[PDB]
Amino acid sequence: GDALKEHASRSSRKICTIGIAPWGVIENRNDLVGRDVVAPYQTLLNPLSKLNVLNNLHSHFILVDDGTVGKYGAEVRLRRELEKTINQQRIH
Amino acid sequence: QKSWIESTLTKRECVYIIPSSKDPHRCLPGCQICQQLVRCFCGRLVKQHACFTASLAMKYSDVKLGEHFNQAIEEWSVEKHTEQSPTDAYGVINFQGGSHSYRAKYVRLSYDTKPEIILQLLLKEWQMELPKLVISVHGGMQKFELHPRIKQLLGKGLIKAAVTTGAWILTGGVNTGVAKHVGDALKEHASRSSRKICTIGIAPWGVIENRNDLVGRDVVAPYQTLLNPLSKLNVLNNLHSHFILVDDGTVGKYGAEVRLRRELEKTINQQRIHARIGQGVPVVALIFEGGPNVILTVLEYLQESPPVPVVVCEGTGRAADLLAYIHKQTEEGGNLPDAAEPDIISTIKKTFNFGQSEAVHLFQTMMECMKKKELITVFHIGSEDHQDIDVAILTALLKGTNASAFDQLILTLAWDRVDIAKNHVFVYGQQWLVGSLEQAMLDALVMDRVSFVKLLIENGVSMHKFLTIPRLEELYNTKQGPTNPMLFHLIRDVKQGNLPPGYKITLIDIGLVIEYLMGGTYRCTYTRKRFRLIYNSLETKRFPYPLNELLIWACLMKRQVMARFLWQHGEESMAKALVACKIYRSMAYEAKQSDLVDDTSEELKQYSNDFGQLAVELLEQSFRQDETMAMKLLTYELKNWSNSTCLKLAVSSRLRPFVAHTCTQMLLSDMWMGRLNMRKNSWYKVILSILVPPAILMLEYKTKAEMSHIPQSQDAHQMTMELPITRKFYAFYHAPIVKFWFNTLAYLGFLMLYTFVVLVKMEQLPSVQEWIVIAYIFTYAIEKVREVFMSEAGKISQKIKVWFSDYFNVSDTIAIISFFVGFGLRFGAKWNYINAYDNHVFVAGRLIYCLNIIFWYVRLLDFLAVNQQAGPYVMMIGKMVANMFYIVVIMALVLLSFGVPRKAILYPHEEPSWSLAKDIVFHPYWMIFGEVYAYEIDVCANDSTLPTICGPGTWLTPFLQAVYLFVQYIIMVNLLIAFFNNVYLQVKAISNIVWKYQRYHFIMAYHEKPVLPPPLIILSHIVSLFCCVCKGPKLFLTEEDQKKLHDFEEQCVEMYFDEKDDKFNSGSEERIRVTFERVEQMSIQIKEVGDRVNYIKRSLQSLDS
Ligand SMILES: CCCCCCCC/C=C/CCCCCCCC(=O)O[C@@H](COC(=O)CCCCCCCCCCCCCCC)COP(=O)([O-])OCC[N+](C)(C)C
Ligand SMILES: CCCCCCCC/C=C/CCCCCCCC(=O)O[C@@H](COC(=O)CCCCCCCCCCCCCCC)COP(=O)([O-])OCC[N+](C)(C)C
Ligand SMILES: CCCCCCCC/C=C/CCCCCCCC(=O)O[C@@H](COC(=O)CCCCCCCCCCCCCCC)COP(=O)([O-])OCC[N+](C)(C)C
Ligand SMILES: CCCCCCCC/C=C/CCCCCCCC(=O)O[C@@H](COC(=O)CCCCCCCCCCCCCCC)COP(=O)([O-])OCC[N+](C)(C)C
Ligand SMILES: CCCCCCCC/C=C\CCCCCCCC(=O)O[C@@H](COC(=O)CCCCCCCCCCCCCCC)COP(=O)([O-])OCC[N+](C)(C)C
Ligand SMILES: CCCCCCCC/C=C\CCCCCCCC(=O)O[C@@H](COC(=O)CCCCCCCCCCCCCCC)COP(=O)([O-])OCC[N+](C)(C)C
Ligand SMILES: CCCCCCCC/C=C\CCCCCCCC(=O)O[C@@H](COC(=O)CCCCCCCCCCCCCCC)COP(=O)([O-])OCC[N+](C)(C)C
Ligand SMILES: CCCCCCCC/C=C\CCCCCCCC(=O)O[C@@H](COC(=O)CCCCCCCCCCCCCCC)COP(=O)([O-])OCC[N+](C)(C)C
Ligand SMILES: CCCCCCCC/C=C\CCCCCCCC(=O)O[C@@H](COC(=O)CCCCCCCCCCCCCCC)COP(=O)([O-])OCC[N+](C)(C)C
Ligand SMILES: CCCCCCCC/C=C\CCCCCCCC(=O)O[C@@H](COC(=O)CCCCCCCCCCCCCCC)COP(=O)([O-])OCC[N+](C)(C)C
Ligand SMILES: C[C@@H]1CC[C@@]2(OC1)O[C@H]1C[C@H]3[C@@H]4CC=C5C[C@@H](OCCC(CO)CO)CC[C@]5(C)[C@H]4CC[C@]3(C)[C@H]1[C@@H]2C
Ligand SMILES: CC(C)CCC[C@@H](C)[C@H]1CC[C@H]2[C@@H]3CC=C4C[C@@H](O)CC[C@]4(C)[C@H]3CC[C@]12C
Ligand SMILES: [Ca+2]
Repeated sequence: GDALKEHASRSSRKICTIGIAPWGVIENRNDLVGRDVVAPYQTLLNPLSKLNVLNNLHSHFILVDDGTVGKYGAEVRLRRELEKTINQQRIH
Repeated sequence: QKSWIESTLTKRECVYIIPSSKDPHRCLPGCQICQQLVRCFCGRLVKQHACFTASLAMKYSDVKLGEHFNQAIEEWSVEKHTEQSPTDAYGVINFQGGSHSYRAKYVRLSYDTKPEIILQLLLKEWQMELPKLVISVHGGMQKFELHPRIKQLLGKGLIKAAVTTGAWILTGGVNTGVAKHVGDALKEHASRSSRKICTIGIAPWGVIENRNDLVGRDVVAPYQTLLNPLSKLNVLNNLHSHFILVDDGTVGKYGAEVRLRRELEKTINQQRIHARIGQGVPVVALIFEGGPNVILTVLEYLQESPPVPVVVCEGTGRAADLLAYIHKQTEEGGNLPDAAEPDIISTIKKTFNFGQSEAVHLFQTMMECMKKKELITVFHIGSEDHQDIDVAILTALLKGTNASAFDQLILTLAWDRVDIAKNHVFVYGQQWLVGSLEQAMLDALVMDRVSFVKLLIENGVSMHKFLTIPRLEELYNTKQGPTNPMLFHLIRDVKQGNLPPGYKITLIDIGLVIEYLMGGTYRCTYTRKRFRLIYNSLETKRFPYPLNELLIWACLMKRQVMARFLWQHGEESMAKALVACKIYRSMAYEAKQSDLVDDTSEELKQYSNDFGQLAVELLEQSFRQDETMAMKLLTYELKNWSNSTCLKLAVSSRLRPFVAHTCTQMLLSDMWMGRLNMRKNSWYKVILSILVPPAILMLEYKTKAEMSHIPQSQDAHQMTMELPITRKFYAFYHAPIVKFWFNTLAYLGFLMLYTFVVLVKMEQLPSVQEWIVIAYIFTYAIEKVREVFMSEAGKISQKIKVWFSDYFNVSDTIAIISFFVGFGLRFGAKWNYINAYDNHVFVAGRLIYCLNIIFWYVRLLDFLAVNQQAGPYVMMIGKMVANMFYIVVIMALVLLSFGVPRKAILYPHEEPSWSLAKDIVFHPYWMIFGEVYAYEIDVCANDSTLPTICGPGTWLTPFLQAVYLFVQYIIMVNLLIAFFNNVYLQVKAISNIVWKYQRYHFIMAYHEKPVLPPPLIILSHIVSLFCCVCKGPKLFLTEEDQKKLHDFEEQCVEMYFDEKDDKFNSGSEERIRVTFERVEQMSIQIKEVGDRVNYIKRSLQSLDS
């Protein structure tokens, strides 16, 4: 993200950054809920928390869910899927 | 006394005289050389006192008969034995240097002065602003010269941390060592910080040269820079701007002001740095190349309420370098390794020979110091160690108080030092409280600190959660920053004139101002019902678009730099730029329409014309990207701006470069067409289809998808859902192009008839032509009445004043009023039946017709001004008539300078007659147009046609007329040619823009007009009154097209700011100047790597050993 911010506005609408995050370690988790919304979000890192906030410059998010907070190991397989399904498409 | 000083401050006079060592120097007679020598325990000899207790006492012996019992010799304490008396030295010294008469303010006070009194003198009398920092420099004296680089760095850094933090560099004053280096540092970086750094040297009245000269109550007292060839005494230094000349005794005794400096290092600490900030004014200590008693003074600081920290400058000298090494080689906060006393005390020994008796006594003054390392700072010169002392000094007061970062931040906010906040306060690991950055934001917005508002947003402050009602009320009700003093004159003019003394402004009162400055039908978010309820009751108190409420705030408070910040933030950029242009333009008009010392209108109109240009430059950016969506950007309803329109806001501010922009002119071209494609149709076929109705159904219309960027009427948009026959006629007759040509043919047919009625015999009753002609003008007038009612702002007087500002609409009222006078006299008149024109009511009626028709030919220039080529010539004619006025007044004077002598010389025998006002003006005017009256010149000639006018003096007139025409034709007509040639291009450029601008009001007037021209219009009028007692254009987007448009807006603002920097950065002026600055930095480094390698080649023969 910081790398994007240091070289943004020349590659802005050219680089698509998909973070595949779990629905576990995710802050303002209840806020992201809401079907088809312009849902809000913050950048004030929760003074006490071990939890993690989504990052500023990522343009897309795959918020996998199996359980709850913690359990930051259920999206690893899905990332692998998208690392495969793109491989089967012809580049041109 | 006419000086606050004299009533308040004093001096010290050693009233009481005491022996010296008691040895009369030599020379046997002792009684009188006792007078010659004996330095009082004061320190000045008996006769230097001149005191009144001691003036008429030397006659006997002096004070104190005889030996006075050795005990009582040890009793002179100035308190009992030295008197406080009115000042005698306060004024302005003057230094003799190159082009700088450097001034100061000496005071000469007693050391007993209350510390309150001092700060008062400094602030009110010397009119100094309370500092944001105090850099008290403590070092050693006569420290010859620092190394060249280390003088450069301590000379740039002290100046940079004092010019940016408005600081008071407290000094010693003596031109030796510290004050000597401070002063030279000032001189090497003066004239950028000249009237910003206030340097107060607190010097004693002891070691001071030309001491007797500084005496003199309220003087411009002189002073020198020629260092007394023999003297150990010290001279005040050139660049110190103020002086506190403490006095207790005499020369020597350079230790009685040390306590007073400490007072001023305290009294400033108890003042609040800013009206909004609770922190006290900081105080720092700067040690460079000190002394033996420095490390003592250092100790005192770090043991007080609160610990004044210390910034030491190693690499300069002895005490600093000593203090450098010792605290550097210290434990984390404590003792040392296996006893380091052997080297330390040896190190202390060489600077100062002490020798284990008190070289240990230093180790105690040298232990509690290094034990307080957290409060001590050191600038390691030559190691990029915080980038001259400006970082280090300012940093010293943030790291060394174990303070909250709230207070550490706010100090940077009062200092206006964003880099020190972003590099030392917003550093990783920092942990903030719930709403502490908010309180910093509120202070930054009020204090107009844009660069911290940027930072606090960039870190995490959301202006959605931040900005609330009771807060945004405060922001209007502040006096702690740059203010618009007219915002009260406006809030007065809307609230009936009554402002109580308190009157805390309300947002509802601001809404009333924004309605008044934006004019027309504007309804702000604050004046609505839904806000007047939530407001008086007091997420809901949080505004949905906060950066649109603050853009207005920054503008109403005349804060452009904050306005030009908050505008880039948020959405609806082009809209906000045209609002602001309108707010500043109305703020400017109400500033000129008012009485005030600072007009503040050339400031506001420039502010208006700055945002007006932002809108044009974003329109040109959107137009170069997509033309169809850019036209949609001109006509979408805004919904946060009173359902208004970016074009409507530009027309509201007469922002001609936006309406004359090719995008609007092309949308205007497409609204003129209507549903008709005039790219695959011709004007022949539009006229033909008006006269041949069924030819409407053989011409090319436009699809619904070629009409999406075009604002439409509802009924027009309801016939884009289906083209059938009756729909195809509704598309023709309601096009503004068709309403035009359908009115021109009626108007041209109207003049053809009214020309006929006026050239042909006019009988008793009006002919069928003249009835058709009256009907037109009658109904044409009903239309103009309807235009005025159905116009704009509901105030009847406003609609009036707008419509009577156009040239031809004034002509229309004279033309309509004059016609019905003439018809009243024509039709209302008793026909004579012998011969017409024996009735003068009838004649007067006709002659009004014959003159009224001139209005109606000239009105064809309004129809011809619809062409892109013709219309700018029509507007041009009038701009030139106004500009040629004064040339034509001179031509009218040369006329009368000739006609009056001529008529007088040629007609001497005339009684007073109105024919004398014609004959002085008639022939001389027709001469301007080539009629020479050849056979009336020289009336005594044989070919003369005025042979009876020959008489005395008439031979003068041909000479007079020769001069006359030379002036009029050879000078004045050709001066007027020359006028036009040299004003053509700029009136033609203005007239093209005024033409393009008025093409809005014209095209948009032909959407509202009925379909039928002014004879048959009455049907359309009646039908519109039927459906009034029985029952403009808008841009309709579906919700996905609004999405695609807000994207296009955002994407084009990004490309605008991106391409603005990419051009600035890619310019030779920018590439030469950054190249310039890099070659500087390199050259410095090349003569340092060049130095290191010179310290390597020495290490070829040393390693050889
Ligand atoms: C943007 C839109 C703006 C609108 C602006 C509109 C402004 C309109 C402005 C209007 C101003 C009108 C001024 C008219 C002047 C009349 C004077 C006159 O002729 O007097 C003569 C006729 O006197 C009569 O009494 C005649 C009566 C029969 C004829 C009817 C008059 C029609 C008036 C027209 C109505 C116009 C309808 C207006 C419709 C709009 C008197 O002369 P006399 O008879 O020889 O001598 C009498 C003396 N004796 C008795 C001793 C013999
Ligand atoms: C619709 C009817 C059109 C017919 C044309 C009528 C004239 C059209 C007029 C257009 C614009 C010019 C200014 C307005 C004129 C009015 C008086 C005036 O301003 O006086 C000026 C002083 O002038 C004098 O004191 C001398 C006037 C003597 C009058 C002699 C008339 C002789 C013939 C000549 C007439 C024959 C016609 C000449 C046409 C070329 C004061 O002006 P100002 O304070 O310096 O202000 C200038 C503008 N400013 C405010 C931006 C600075
Ligand atoms: C923005 C523009 C505004 C205008 C500004 C300029 C002011 C214009 C004003 C000018 C002054 C005019 C004064 C007229 C005097 C009275 C005339 C009269 O009563 O009857 C005369 C009217 O009939 C005519 O034929 C003469 C009308 C004058 C025409 C003007 C032509 C010169 C242009 C002028 C322009 C240059 C001006 C230079 C500067 C001064 C007829 O003849 P008489 O003998 O007088 O009387 C009848 C007797 N008889 C039957 C025996 C014949
Ligand atoms: C380039 C060519 C020129 C050569 C140079 C030499 C110059 C030659 C001049 C010579 C002067 C003599 C001429 C007049 C002859 C005698 C008297 C006479 O007949 O008078 C006549 C008029 O004329 C006068 O009454 C006087 C005219 C004087 C003006 C001459 C112009 C001065 C030079 C230039 C001035 C420019 C400015 C100067 C500054 C630069 C009488 O005739 P009338 O008028 O028909 O009236 C008679 C009928 N009545 C009795 C009913 C009235
Ligand atoms: C308000 C909206 C108006 C719109 C128009 C609609 C209304 C127009 C419709 C009808 C109005 C006309 C009614 C005519 C009644 C008869 C008159 C009569 O007796 O004889 C006259 C006939 O008529 C003409 O010659 C026409 C007179 C007007 C001239 C202009 C016509 C064109 C303008 C309008 C149309 C063009 C469209 C313009 C578009 C480009 C003259 O007769 P004569 O033979 O010359 O006399 C012999 C002379 N002698 C005695 C010396 C021998
Ligand atoms: C102070 C006077 C009254 C106030 C007038 C103020 C102006 C008001 C405005 C308009 C006036 C209304 C129209 C004309 C009226 C004609 C009257 C007339 O006498 O006509 C005569 C002929 O002439 C006509 O019939 C002319 C018909 C054409 C009129 C043009 C509009 C038609 C378009 C349609 C669209 C809408 C048109 C309407 C829009 C307003 C017939 O009358 P008569 O008696 O048989 O003969 C004459 C007299 N005589 C007997 C002595 C020989
Ligand atoms: C709101 C706008 C302003 C309106 C102003 C008011 C307008 C109305 C004004 C006036 C009302 C009309 C007066 C009636 C006539 C009375 C005399 C009479 O009976 O007839 C006599 C008329 O003698 C004349 O001198 C007539 C002159 C009329 C023209 C003057 C008005 C010009 C208006 C300026 C233009 C303004 C245009 C609009 C500008 C925007 C003679 O005729 P007689 O009697 O049949 O017979 C002979 C008898 N006798 C020889 C013994 C005498
Ligand atoms: C029954 C009746 C039968 C039919 C009647 C027929 C009647 C004929 C009627 C009119 C004649 C003109 C026809 C040409 C039109 C060309 C096209 C056009 O629109 O051009 C322009 C004219 O725009 C106007 O508004 C012109 C108005 C003309 C009226 C003034 C008359 C002058 C008289 C004074 C002279 C005195 C002498 C008068 C004689 C005594 C506008 O176009 P534009 O804005 O440039 O838009 C195109 C831009 N583009 C090129 C980029 C795409
Ligand atoms: C009988 C029939 C004759 C022929 C009919 C001809 C019909 C007419 C033909 C063409 C008309 C031209 C169209 C005008 C276009 C709009 C201009 C406008 O609004 O105002 C313009 C000014 O004001 C004027 O220009 C006033 C109108 C000028 C007409 C000239 C009359 C001169 C005659 C009188 C002398 C006669 C001497 C003799 C006296 C007896 C705009 O000016 P500006 O610069 O934008 O702003 C002004 C402010 N400033 C001063 C600060 C700059
Ligand atoms: C340009 C530089 C200077 C040079 C000027 C040269 C000077 C010129 C030379 C000489 C002076 C003019 C007189 C010479 C002609 C006399 C002949 C004569 O009788 O003429 C006439 C009278 O005329 C007079 O009586 C005119 C008297 C002097 C006029 C005022 C000076 C003019 C000079 C202005 C200078 C402007 C300077 C402006 C400065 C920039 C005709 O008289 P009459 O009809 O025969 O008499 C019988 C009549 N009765 C029958 C009714 C009884
Ligand atoms: C600064 C400029 C200097 C030049 C000038 O403008 C101002 O000064 C003005 C003064 C005007 C005269 C004033 C008085 C009258 C009397 C009147 O007597 C009617 C008698 C009878 C009719 O037979 C009544 O029944 C006739 C007209 C006349 C001579 C004026 C003429 C024009 C003059 C000279 C004007 C000229 C243009
Ligand atoms: C001194 C008076 C009584 C005699 C008549 C004056 C003359 C000069 C008047 C009579 C009617 C006048 C015209 C009437 C109508 C118009 C149309 C207008 O848009 C410009 C001025 C203009 C073109 C006028 C110019 C001056 C005019 C021609
Ligand atoms: Ca000619």
